[PDB]
Amino acid sequence: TTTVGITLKDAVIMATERRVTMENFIMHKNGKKLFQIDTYTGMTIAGLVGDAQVLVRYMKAELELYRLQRRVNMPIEAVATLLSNMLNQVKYMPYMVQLLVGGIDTAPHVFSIDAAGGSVEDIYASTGSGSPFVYGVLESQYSEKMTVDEGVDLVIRAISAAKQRDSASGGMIDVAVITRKDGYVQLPTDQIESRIRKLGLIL
Amino acid sequence: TTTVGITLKDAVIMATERRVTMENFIMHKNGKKLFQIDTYTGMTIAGLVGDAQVLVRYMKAELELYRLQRRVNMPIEAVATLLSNMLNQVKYMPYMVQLLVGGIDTAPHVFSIDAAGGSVEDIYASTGSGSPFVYGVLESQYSEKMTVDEGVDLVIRAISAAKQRDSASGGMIDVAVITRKDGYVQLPTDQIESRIRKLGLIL
Amino acid sequence: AYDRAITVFSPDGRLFQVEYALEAVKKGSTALGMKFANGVLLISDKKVRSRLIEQNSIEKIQLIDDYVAAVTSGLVADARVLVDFARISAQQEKVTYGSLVNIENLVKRVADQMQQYTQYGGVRPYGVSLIFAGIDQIGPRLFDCDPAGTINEYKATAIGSGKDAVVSFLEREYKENLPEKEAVTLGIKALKSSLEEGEELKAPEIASITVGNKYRIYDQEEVKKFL
Amino acid sequence: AYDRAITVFSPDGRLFQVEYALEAVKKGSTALGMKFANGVLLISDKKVRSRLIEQNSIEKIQLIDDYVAAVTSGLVADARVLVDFARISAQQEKVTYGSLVNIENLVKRVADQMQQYTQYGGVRPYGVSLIFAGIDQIGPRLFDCDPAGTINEYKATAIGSGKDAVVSFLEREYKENLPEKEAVTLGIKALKSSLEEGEELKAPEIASITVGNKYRIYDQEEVKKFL
Amino acid sequence: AYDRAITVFSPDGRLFQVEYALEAVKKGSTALGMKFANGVLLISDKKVRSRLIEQNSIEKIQLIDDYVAAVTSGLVADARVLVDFARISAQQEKVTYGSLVNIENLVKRVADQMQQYTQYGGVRPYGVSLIFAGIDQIGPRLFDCDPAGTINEYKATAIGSGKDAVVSFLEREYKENLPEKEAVTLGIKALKSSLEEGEELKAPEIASITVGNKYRIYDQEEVKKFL
Amino acid sequence: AYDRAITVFSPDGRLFQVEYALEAVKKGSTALGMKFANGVLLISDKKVRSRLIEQNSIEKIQLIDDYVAAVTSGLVADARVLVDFARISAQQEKVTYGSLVNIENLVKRVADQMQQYTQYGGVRPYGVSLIFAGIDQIGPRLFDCDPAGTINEYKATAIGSGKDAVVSFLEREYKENLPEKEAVTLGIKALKSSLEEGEELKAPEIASITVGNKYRIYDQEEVKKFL
Amino acid sequence: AYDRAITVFSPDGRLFQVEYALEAVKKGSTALGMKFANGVLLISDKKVRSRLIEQNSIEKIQLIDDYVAAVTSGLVADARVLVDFARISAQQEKVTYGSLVNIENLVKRVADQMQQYTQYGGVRPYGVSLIFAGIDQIGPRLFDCDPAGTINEYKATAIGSGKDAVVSFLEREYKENLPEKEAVTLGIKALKSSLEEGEELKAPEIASITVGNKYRIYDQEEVKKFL
Amino acid sequence: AYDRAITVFSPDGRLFQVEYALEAVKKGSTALGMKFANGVLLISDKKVRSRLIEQNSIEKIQLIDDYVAAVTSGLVADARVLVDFARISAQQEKVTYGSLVNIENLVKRVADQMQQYTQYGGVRPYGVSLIFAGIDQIGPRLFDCDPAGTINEYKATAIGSGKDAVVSFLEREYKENLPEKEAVTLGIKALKSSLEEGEELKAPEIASITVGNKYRIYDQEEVKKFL
Amino acid sequence: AYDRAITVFSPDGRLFQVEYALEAVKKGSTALGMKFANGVLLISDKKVRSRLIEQNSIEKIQLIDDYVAAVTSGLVADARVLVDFARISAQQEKVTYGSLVNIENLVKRVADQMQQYTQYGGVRPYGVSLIFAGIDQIGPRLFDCDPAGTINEYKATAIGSGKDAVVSFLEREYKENLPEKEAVTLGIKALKSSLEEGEELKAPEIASITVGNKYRIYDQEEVKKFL
Repeated sequence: TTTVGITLKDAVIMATERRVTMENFIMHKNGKKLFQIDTYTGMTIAGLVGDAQVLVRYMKAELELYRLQRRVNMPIEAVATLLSNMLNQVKYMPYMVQLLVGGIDTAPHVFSIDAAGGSVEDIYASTGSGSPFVYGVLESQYSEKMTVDEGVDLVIRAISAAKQRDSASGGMIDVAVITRKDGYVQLPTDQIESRIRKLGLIL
Repeated sequence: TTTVGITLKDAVIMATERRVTMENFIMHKNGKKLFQIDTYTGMTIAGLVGDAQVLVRYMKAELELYRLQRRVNMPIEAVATLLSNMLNQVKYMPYMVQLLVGGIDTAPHVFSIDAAGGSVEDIYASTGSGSPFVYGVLESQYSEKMTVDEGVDLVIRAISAAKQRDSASGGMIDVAVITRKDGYVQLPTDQIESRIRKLGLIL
Repeated sequence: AYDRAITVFSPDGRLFQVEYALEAVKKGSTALGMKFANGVLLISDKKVRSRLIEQNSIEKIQLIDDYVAAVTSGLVADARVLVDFARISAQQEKVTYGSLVNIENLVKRVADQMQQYTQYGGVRPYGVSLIFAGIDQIGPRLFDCDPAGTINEYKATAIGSGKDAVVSFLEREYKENLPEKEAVTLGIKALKSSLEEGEELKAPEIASITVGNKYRIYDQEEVKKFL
Repeated sequence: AYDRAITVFSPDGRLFQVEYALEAVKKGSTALGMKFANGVLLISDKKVRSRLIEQNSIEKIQLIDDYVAAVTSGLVADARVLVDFARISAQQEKVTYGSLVNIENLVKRVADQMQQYTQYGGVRPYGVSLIFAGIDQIGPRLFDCDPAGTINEYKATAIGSGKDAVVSFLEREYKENLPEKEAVTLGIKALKSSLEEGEELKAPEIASITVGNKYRIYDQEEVKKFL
Repeated sequence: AYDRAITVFSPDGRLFQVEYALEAVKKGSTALGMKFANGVLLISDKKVRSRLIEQNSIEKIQLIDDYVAAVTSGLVADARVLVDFARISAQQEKVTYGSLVNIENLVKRVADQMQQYTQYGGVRPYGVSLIFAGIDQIGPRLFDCDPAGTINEYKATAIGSGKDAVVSFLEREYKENLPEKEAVTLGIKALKSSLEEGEELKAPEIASITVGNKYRIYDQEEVKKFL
Repeated sequence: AYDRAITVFSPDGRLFQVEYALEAVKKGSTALGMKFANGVLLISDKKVRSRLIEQNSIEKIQLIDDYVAAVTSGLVADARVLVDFARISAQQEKVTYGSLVNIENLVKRVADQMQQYTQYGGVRPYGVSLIFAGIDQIGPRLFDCDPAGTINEYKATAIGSGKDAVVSFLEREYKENLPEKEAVTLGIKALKSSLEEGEELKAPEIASITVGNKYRIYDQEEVKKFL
Repeated sequence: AYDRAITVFSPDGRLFQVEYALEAVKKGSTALGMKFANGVLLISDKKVRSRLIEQNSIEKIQLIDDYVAAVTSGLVADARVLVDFARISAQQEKVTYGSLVNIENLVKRVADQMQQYTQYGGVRPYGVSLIFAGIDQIGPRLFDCDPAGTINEYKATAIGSGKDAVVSFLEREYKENLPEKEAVTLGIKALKSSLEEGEELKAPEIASITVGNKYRIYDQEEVKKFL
Repeated sequence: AYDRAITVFSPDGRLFQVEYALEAVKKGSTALGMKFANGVLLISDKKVRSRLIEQNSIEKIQLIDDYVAAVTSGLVADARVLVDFARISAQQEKVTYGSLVNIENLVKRVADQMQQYTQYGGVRPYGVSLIFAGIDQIGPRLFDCDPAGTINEYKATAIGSGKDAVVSFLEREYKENLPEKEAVTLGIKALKSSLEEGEELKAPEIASITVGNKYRIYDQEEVKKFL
Repeated sequence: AYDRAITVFSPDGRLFQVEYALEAVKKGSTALGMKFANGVLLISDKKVRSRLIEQNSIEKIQLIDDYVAAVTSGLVADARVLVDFARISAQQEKVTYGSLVNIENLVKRVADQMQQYTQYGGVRPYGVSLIFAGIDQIGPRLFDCDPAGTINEYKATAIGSGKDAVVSFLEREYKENLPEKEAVTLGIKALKSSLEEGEELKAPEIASITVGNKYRIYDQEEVKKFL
C-alpha cells in the first residue's frame, strides 16, 4: 500500500498505487487509495479498508458543510487537527489506519497522521509497506528547486522502485497534482504510461 | 461455499452451489445461498448461516421500503455503501460473513464486501473456500467480448472444477441472470442439467 | 377562546394556532421559482435596505448543497434555524447513502421537523415557509414546505405576501420547457404584477441550475438586464 | 365548558374533543372501496386542482406494500404521518414473521397508535380516517380506522364528506362477488350520488388487486371509460 | 365545579369523574351471564346493523383463552384495548405458573390496570365494564369489573343499559344448578324483560362452557330456537 | 376556594382535601375490635346484600398473615390496594428479618405510604381507614391507620359511620382482660348501640386470635349465638 | 390573591404560605425546655386523652439517640416523618464520623430538609416545629427548628400555642446554672402561666440529661411531685 | 397582572418578581464595609434581642475561609443556604487550584447560582444580598451580590434597610487608605446616620483583615470603644 | 391577552413577549462601533456613577479573545451570562479547529443559544443585545445579535436607547476606509447626536483593533482628546 506526497514551490504532488490484498492472496487488482476531500485538498488512505473509507466519508461531508456555511475553505492545519481529535477520542478502541493530508491555502503543506492522532508536518512523507524503499529513493534525488514535471517523474520512479521489492504493492499509478491556479488535477492514464515509457520502466 | 459473479456487456451472471456443512459432517445437501433483494439486484451470502440470513432479511426490507417511498430503485453503489455502514458499526462484535452484491442501474456492477466493511468494485469476484479454484479458472478463460450463453457455460465450468478439489462444496448449481430487458431471471434445473450434459461433466 | 393552544380543535375542527403561523408567513417578501427545460430557477424580491449591511447576509436564497437550494419567508430567526437543519439533514443523507439521491427525503426531514411542533403543547410552530429546488437522480425538482409540514411538488410557485397574485399569474401564463432566459423574464413579470401601485421593482436575487451543472447566482448586473 | 381537554368526560359521558376529530375528518373529499370476487378495489374522488401540481403527490390512495394499500381523508399533515407509520409497521411485521401474513395487525398497530392520543393530556388526536384494503393469507380484506382507533372489517364503505350518502347507497344496492368491472361501475355510481346538484364528477383515482396478483392503478384513460 | 378533575373530592366525598365513566358504560347494549350445574354461560344483546359489516368483528363476547372469555359494554376503543390486555395478562400468568390456575388474578390484573387511571391527573379512566367467565382449578367463575376497578364474583349478572332490569329479574327468578338449556332460556327471558315496549328481541350471541370442555359459541340457528 | 388542592393551607392552617378523605371514610360500615386476656378480636358490621354475591369476597376482615389481620372502611378500590400493600410489606419484613417480629413496622409501611400522597400535587389521598390487629413478640396489638397516615395503638376502637358512638360506648364500658366470649358480647353491644332506630343488627363477621395460636374466623352460626 | 403558591412574593415581600405553616404550628400543645448546670431538660404539656390509647405512643418527647432527643408541635403526620428523618440522619452522621460529634449538624440536616420544601412548587412545607436538646463534645445544646428551616441555639424556649407566654415568663425569670430540680420547677411554673383561666395543669412528660449520662424520662409519679 | 411569574416581562420590560425579592432584601438590618490601607473591614448593625439566644448564632458576619468573609441581609433561611454554598464553593476552588487565588470567582459561583433562579418557572429567587470581603493574590476585595446575581466590586458599600443613607454618606465622606481605626470610626458614623430619630446605636459586630494576616472579630469591648 | 406566553402567536402573527425583550434592551445605554481601513472599533457611552465602584467592572466592552470583543445593552445579569457563554464558545471553537478561524460561528453559537429560549414555554428570553467585532482569517467583522437571535453583519451600527438616532446619523454620514482617528471622531459625533438637550457627553470607553495586531483599550486621557 505504497503512498507518497512531496511539496515543491507552490505545488503538491501526491501519488499512490492500486492493489488490495489481505492474505498472501491478491483479491483485487484495481482499488481506490487517492481521494479528493475539498477544492484544494487531497488525502491518501493506507491500512484497513473499512475504517479508511468511513474516515473518507466523514471528512468529505464535514469539509463540505464547513465550506457551505462559511464561504471559505478550511485551512490544512485545521483539517489535520480535526482529524487528529477524531482519531484520538477513540484511542483505546482504535482505527487501524495511517493517512496523509496535503493541500494549498497560502503555502503547500503535507501532514502525516498516525493511528493514535499525532500529526507532524514534514516536507515529504510516505506511508505503507513500501515506505522504506520510497524514503530510500527520495533521500538521494529530492531537491527543492525541482519543477513540476521533474516531481511527477520522481514520484513515478520512487513507486516503480518500491513495486519491485515489495510483494504487497503493484498495479497502475494514480498521480494527482494540486496547484493554486488550476486546482486539484488528476493526471490521465495515457500520460502516466507515456512517462513510464520515456523513463524506461515496465508495466 | 463456492460463489461467483461475472459481468458482461449489459448482463450480470451470478452462480452458487448448495451444501451446508459445519463439521467434517454434511448436514444438508440442499440449501439456499442466492437471493433476490430488489427488482434488478441479487446477493450471494457465504460464511455463517444465521448472520447471513439476518443480513438478507434486513436488506430486503429496507430496499423494499426505499423503493416504495421513492418510486425509483436504489443504485448499486448506494446498496454497497449502506451495507458497509451496517457491517462496520459493529466491527468489534462482528458478523462472520463475506458477501457479493450485483445488479444493473445503467451499467453492470459487482461489489465484494468483507466482514469489516470494505467494498471494492471489480469485474469478476468469488468468495468461499473454492474461491482460489474459481479464480484459477477465470484467470485463463474470461474475456470481455463473451456472450450470455458463453458466460453461463463459463460459471458452470468454474464451479464444477471447484467441486472436484474442495471437500466443503457440492450439489446442484443455482444460476441467475440479470438483464435490463428481462429482469432477474433464474435458470431452470433441466436447463442447467442440459448445459452440464452438453459440456461433458457429471452430477 | 380556542386560539390559545396548539393542541385544541375548534368545533368546526380547525387549528387556529397553525393558521396564525400561516398569517406570520404572509408578512415576508415575495419569492418565486419554477422549473424549465433541464433545470429550475428561483427569484426572490428584496426591498433594498441600509448600505451598512453586508449583502452576503440578506440573501433569502441559500445554497444547502451544490445541487439543492432554497428560499424562505416569515420569521427571520426560525428561517435561519430551518435552513441550518436542511443543511445538516442533507449532510446526513449524503453520508448514509453516498450522495443526495433524492431531494424529496431532505424535504421530508424538514417537513416532519416542522410538523412535530404543531402537535405538542409547550412548543410553538415555525412561522416560515420554504421553497426547495434542485437537481437529483430524477431531474428538476420544486417543492414548498408550509408551517404545518405539508409538502407538495410543483412546476411553479411563490411564497410570501404576494403569493396569491404570483400563483394567479403563473396559473394563467406559465408554459413549460422555456429556455432559461425566457423563463426568467416570465418570472420577473410574475414578480412585477404582485406589487402595489407606485412601487417600482428593485433588483431581485435570481439563481438557477441546469442538468449536469452546479448552481450559479446571477450577479446584480446580469439581474439588471431584465429590469 | 368540557370540549377543551381530551381527558374529560361530559355528564352524559362523551368525549367532545374525540368527536371534533370526527368533525375534522368530515372536511375531506369522499373515498370509497369494496371487495368482490377474488379481490378488493378503492375509489377516491379528487376535485382537480392547479395544473402546476405534479400529479404523483395528490393521490389519496397510497401503496403501503405490493399487497396492502390505503386511502385517507382529513388533515393532510396527519394523513401523511399516518401512511408513513403504516409503511414502517408493515416492514416490521414482514421482517419479524417473514411476510405480511395478516393485514389485521398492521391495521391494529395503526389503530393503537391513533387510540393512544385520545387518552393523554398534552397531545391532540389525529384528524384522519384511513381505509385499508389488500390480499393476505385469508383473502380480500377491507377495514376503516377512525380517529378514536376503532377498526371494523367491512365488505363496502366510504369516508369523507359524502360517507353517509355513499354507505346509504351501498347499503341498498351492493351485491357481492361482482366481476371487477361491474363492481367499479357500481362504486362510480355510489360516488356520483354523494355530490351536490350542479357538480359534475371529475376523474377519480381507482385501483384494484386480485388474488395472486399485485396492485395496479387504473390510469386516467382507463378511468375515463366509466364517466 | 368539581366534576372536572379525576383527582378531586366533592365535600360529600364523591368522585364525579369516576361516576361519569359509569354513565358512559350505561350507553352500551345489555349483556348477561350466569353459572349453572358444571359451567357458566354468557348472553349478549345485539341490535343488528348494516349487512356490509363482517359478523366476526361485532361480537361483544370474545375468547381470551380456551378456558376464559369475556364481554364488554361502553366505549368501543377502550373495550378493545381492555380485552387485548386481558389476553396478554392471561398469557403471562400461563407462562409464569404453567397454566391459567385461577381466573381471579387475571381479573385482578385487569382490575388494577383499570383502577390506576382513577387516581392520577392527566389520564382519564376507561369507560368500559367487563364480565369474565370460565373454568379454573376451582370450577365455574363469574366476575364483573367496573370502571373504578371494583370486582365482585357473582352467580348471575348483567351490564349495559338494561343491567338494573335484568339483575332485578334474576334477583327474583334465578335458581342455581339448572341444566344448560333451561339456564339459557331463563337468561333469554331476563334479556327480554329489559327492552322497551315495541322492541322485538333480535338474535343474541350466546356461548357456554362445561367442566372438562372448552368453549363453543352457539351459532345463529341454535340461537334461533329460543326466540 | 382552598379545598381544591392537596398542597395548600387555609389561613387557619387546615388541609381541607385531607379532611374530605375523612368524610369519604365516614360512608363505610362500622367495624370494631379490641384486645383482651391473651389476644385481640375484630368485629365488622355487614348489611347483607344480594345472594348472588359469593360471600368469600365481601369480607371486610382480611388475613394479611397467619398472625396479622385487618379490616377497612371507605372506598372499596383503595381499600383493596391497601390490603394488598399490607400483605406485600408483611412478606418483605418477614424475609429481611426471618419473621414478622413487630406488627408496628408493618403498620408503619402502610402509614408512610398513605401519608406520602397527602403532600404532593397531582395525587389524591386514599379514602380508607384500616384497623390492624394480631400477635407479635410483644403480644396483642391493635392499631388504626387513617387517611393522613396517623397511627395510634389502642386497647379498643372502631372505624366507619358509627365510630363516634362505638368509641363513646367503649370509653365508658370497656374493662380489660375479659375472657374471649364476654369480650365478644361487649363488642356486639357496642356495635348495636351505633345503629339508628328500627334497624336490626344482622350477622357480623367476627374473628379472633390468642397468644400461641393462629387466627380463626367464627362461622355464621357461632356468630348467630350472640344475636 | 398571593397566599396560594409557595413560590410567590407579596409586594411587601412576604411568603404567606410559609406563614400559614406558622399558623399550623400554633395549634399544637405547649412544649418547653432549657439547659442548666451540666445538662438540659424538656417539658411537654399533654391534655390527657382516652384511656384506650397506649401511653407509649402519645409522647411528644422522643429519643433520637441515647444522647440527643426532641419534641414537636403541629401536624402529627409531618411530626412523625420529621422525627424519623432526625433518627436516620443521626445514624448517618454517627457512621461517617464514628460518633455524633455535634448536635448542630443533625439539626442542620433536618433544617435543610424542611427549608427545601419552602422554595419549590408542587410541594407544601412541613407544619411542625421541633426542639432539639442533648449532650455533645461541647456540652448542653438546645435548638428550635421552625417550618421555614430557621434554627437558633437558645438557653430556654417553648413551642406550640403557649410559646409567647412561656418565652415571656422565661425572658424575665430564668437564671442559668440551676440544679436540676429547681430548673424543672421553674419550667413547670412557666408551663402553668401559659394556660387559660380555669384550666388545671395535668401531668406533663418531663425528661433530662446530665454531662456524662444518658437520658431518663421522669415517670408519672416523679412528675407528680411538682404539681 | 404580571407580578405573578418569574418568567414574564412587563410591557416596559421589567421583572416585578425579581424586584419583589429586592423589596424582601430591604427588610433586613443595615450592614456596611470598606477597604483601607492594606485591608478591608465589615460592620453589621444588630438590634439586640433576647438574652436566651446564644450570641454565636446571630452573627450576620460569617467566616467562609480564613481569608474570605461575608455578611447578609434578607430572609434568614435563604441567607443560611447562601453562606453554606459560599463555603462549599470556596473549598472546591481551593482544591482544584491549590488555594483560593481570586475572591472574584467565589463571588461568581454564588452569583450564577443566585441568577439561575430568576429565569426558570417553578422556582422563586433568593431574597438575600451578600457583601464579600477579603484578601487574595491581588489584595483587598469588596463585592456585593444582589438577588438577580449582579456583582460589582466597590471601595465602600452597605446593604439592608439603611443602604441608601449609608452609601449617601460614604459617597460624600469616604477617603481611601485610612489607618484601620479611623476607617472603623468613619464607618460607625455612617451606620449612625442611617437610623431613625430616637434610636440609639447598640453594639455592632465589626471585623477586619490586613495584608498578610487572618481575620479577627473585634469582641464587644473593643467594639464598645467607638460608641 | 396574548402577551403572557412566549409560545403564542397573535392573530396578526406577532410574538409580543419577544418584542417586550426588545423593549427591555431599549433601557440600556448607547454603544456603537464600525469597521475602517484595516480594522474595527467600538464606542460605549457611560453615564459616570459612584466613585466607590472599581472601574474595571463597569466596562460594557469586554474582551472575549485577544482577537474578538463585544459590548452589551439591557439586563445586566443576562448580559454577564451571555458574555461568559461567548468566551466559552470561543474556547471550544479554538480547541476543535486550532484557532478562532471565523468570528461568524462564535456569533452563531451565541445566536442559537439566544434563539432557543424564544420558543419553549417555562423559559423567558434574554433581554440583551450584543455587538461583536474583531479580526479573523477574512478581516474586520462587525455583527449585532438581538434577543430573538437574529444576526446581521454590518459596516456600522449601534444598540441601546440611542440606536435609532446613531444609525440614522451613520446612515447619512459614514464613509468607509477612514484612518482610525477620523473614524473615532465620526463615531463620537454619532454618539453626541443621540443624547437629549442639556446632557453633556461624559468620557466613553473606546477600543480598537487593526489587521495583524491585538486589541487595545484607549485609556481615559486618550479618550479625553476627542471630547
